[PDB]
Amino acid sequence: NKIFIYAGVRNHNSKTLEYTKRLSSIISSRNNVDISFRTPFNSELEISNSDSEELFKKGIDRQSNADDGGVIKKELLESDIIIISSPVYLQNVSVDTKNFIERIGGWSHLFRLAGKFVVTLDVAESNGSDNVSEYLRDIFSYMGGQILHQVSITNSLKDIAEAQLMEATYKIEDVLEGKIKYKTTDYQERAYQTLKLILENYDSEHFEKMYWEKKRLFEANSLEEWYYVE
Amino acid sequence: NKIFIYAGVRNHNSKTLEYTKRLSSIISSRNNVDISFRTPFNSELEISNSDSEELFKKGIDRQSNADDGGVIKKELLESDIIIISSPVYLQNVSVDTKNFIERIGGWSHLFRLAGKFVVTLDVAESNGSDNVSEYLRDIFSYMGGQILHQVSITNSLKDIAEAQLMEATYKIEDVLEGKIKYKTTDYQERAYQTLKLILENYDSEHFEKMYWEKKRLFEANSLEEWYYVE
Ligand SMILES: Cc1cc2nc3c(=O)[nH]c(=O)nc-3n(C[C@H](O)[C@H](O)[C@H](O)COP(=O)(O)O)c2cc1C
Ligand SMILES: Cc1cc2nc3c(=O)[nH]c(=O)nc-3n(C[C@H](O)[C@H](O)[C@H](O)COP(=O)(O)O)c2cc1C
Repeated sequence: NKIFIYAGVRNHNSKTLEYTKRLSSIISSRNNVDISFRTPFNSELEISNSDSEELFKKGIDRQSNADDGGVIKKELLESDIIIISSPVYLQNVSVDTKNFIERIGGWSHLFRLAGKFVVTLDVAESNGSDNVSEYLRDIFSYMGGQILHQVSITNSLKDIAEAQLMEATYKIEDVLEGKIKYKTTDYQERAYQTLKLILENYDSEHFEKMYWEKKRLFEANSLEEWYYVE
Repeated sequence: NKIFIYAGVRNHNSKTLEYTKRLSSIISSRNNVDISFRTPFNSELEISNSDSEELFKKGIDRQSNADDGGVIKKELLESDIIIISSPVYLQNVSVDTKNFIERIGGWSHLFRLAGKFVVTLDVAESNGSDNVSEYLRDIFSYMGGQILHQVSITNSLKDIAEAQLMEATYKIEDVLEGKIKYKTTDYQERAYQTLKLILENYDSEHFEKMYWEKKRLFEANSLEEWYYVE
């Protein structure tokens, strides 16, 4: 299937990039897949400068058509699996990882990643791994993606890095083999019910509300039902 | 006194920028201070691309002298009070706020902000405020700065915004008046004692270790003692 990978790092000697490349190599060496590997080195994503009003109320995004933002969104929507990797810089995601996320912020309340499987990878010296994995988990999960697996590599436990990447590969293979099917979590279902109540009182011209109506997100008992019934 | 301000926002219609400009005006309208207001609109900070090895082990920074990073560091070290503001984008600091922080990542374990008073401001629509304020608090505090005050403005409670900004001003004025003196927290003392033990086994050629030696960070019983003594 199609696998989209993005590593948010600009350091030429990045260990995050190295491990991410290693992961990609393992997957393709064991499976016949179409991988799209993107980084700040081969993809240009200008820093997000959008305004809440235009972005959410009007659904306007002028940047994506000016750089690689557009093609990235297309590949994301066309992928079966998404792999996001980030270095741990000052106990937080890297600048490029944060920008990647802000560049798709418009999907924050649209569950556009519903049906996709997300794998996260973060690399640190010895701390901050948990805060980064948790932030990535929450963001992509909120967007509707299923967190298939998360990996945190640390120099402290570098000897298990290969084994950790191999374990991620096994999870991915279960998806490629059709052994794992998209399933929403309680956290996601609650987020769904919560957002619906808010968007229900929004103006009829509000882009997000119109999107929900057009996608029939309102006429559904749950997020999982919506996905499999619509 | 000298006050350094940085708003990490690239959105022309930013409410964060507007609220930060308001705080700046309030302060200068009641006090004689030297304010340096920087943002991505008047300052150039390339996205951080540093490598841990070179940055911490060798103390190499190849970007600061290439753009506005150098002058920003100088103003930070010369300032008495530091004000950092950030929009709340997907429950995290903005891309530019994250970059600002990474661009001074080299000071992570040097306590170079010891003696400075930090004020943070984050602006959100309705949520994610606490995660952003808590992150800024931890980062700047860990770097030695005293968190003088924190403000979280939300559209949900926009009616108290002015009052919130006035409260920040009073805190700042007490510093300018010389009422509040720099004092470390238990969080910082523990970080200090913890770092020392680590940098004690480091190679004699390690930049961070040599820095602590030259600054006499080793010959001290506590971080606060170190500050008022050395
Ligand atoms: C500005 C900067 C901040 C960093 N902060 C942390 C951190 O908070 N925790 C940690 O364990 N390692 C930290 N590191 C070390 C990296 O996590 C480590 O080098 C890892 O390999 C990821 O970075 P890389 O992809 O650039 O190699 C930092 C590195 C830099 C350059
Ligand atoms: C990409 C993007 C994601 C955002 N995420 C959040 C969020 O997580 N929580 C919230 O309450 N507001 C969120 N907002 C709304 C902003 O917090 C609000 O507009 C605030 O004024 C700060 O942004 P501004 O400085 O650009 O005005 C988001 C806005 C954008 C452009």
